[PDB]
Amino acid sequence: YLLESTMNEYIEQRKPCDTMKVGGNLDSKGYGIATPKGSALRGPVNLAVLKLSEQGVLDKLKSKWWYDKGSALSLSNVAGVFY
Amino acid sequence: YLLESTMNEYIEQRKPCDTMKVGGNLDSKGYGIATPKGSALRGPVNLA
Amino acid sequence: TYIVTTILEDPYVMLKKNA
Amino acid sequence: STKEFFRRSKIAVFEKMWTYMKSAEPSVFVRTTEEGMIRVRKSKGKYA
Repeated sequence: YLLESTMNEYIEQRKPCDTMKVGGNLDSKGYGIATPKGSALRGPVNLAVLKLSEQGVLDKLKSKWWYDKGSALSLSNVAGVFY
Repeated sequence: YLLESTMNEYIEQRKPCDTMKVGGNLDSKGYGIATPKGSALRGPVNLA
Repeated sequence: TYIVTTILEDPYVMLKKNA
Repeated sequence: STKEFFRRSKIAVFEKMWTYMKSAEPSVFVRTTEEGMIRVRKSKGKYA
C-alpha cells in the first residue's frame, strides 16, 4: 500500500503490527488547514497554526497520538533425511 | 562522506561505481537562485 | 457556529468507544 | 502513591509503563506489599 508516512508509521505500530514501512519517503510535503478562497477565517487560522507550532502544541499532539500508541530444531527442518 | 543527496545520487550512478548512499536523508532543503539583497532581479528570477 | 468539515481517519478523527 | 505517581506521570518512559500496567492481564497490581513480595518470590523471577 502506498500511503502517507504519518498514517504508515501509526499503523506499523498498532497491533497486530503485521505491517512494516519499507524504504524511505518518495517525496516531502505537509498538511495544511484549508479555508474557502476569500474566507474571513484565512488570517486568524494561519496565525493560530503559527502560534500552535511555535508553542510546541503540534509536536506534543503528534507525540501523544503517534509514539504513545506503540528455538529447538523440529521435525519440519530435518524431515528431508527421514524421507 | 556527508554530502547532498543530489550529488551523492549522481556520483553513485557513475563509474567507478564503488560508492553508495546509506540510509535516508538527514534533513530536507533545496537550492535557490540567489541575488544581492535589494536586487531588482529577485522578482523576475522567481517568476522565471 | 459554522461547520469544520472533516474525515474519519486514525489517529486524526475517531469515534469514541460507545460513541 | 506509586500507582498514583505512574498514573499521573507525563515522562515518556513512565507514561509507557502506565499504559502497559493499566491494560496488563492478569492484573499486575497487588493489594499489599507482602502480596507483591510473595508474588516476586513465587513468580520464579518473572515478576518485577
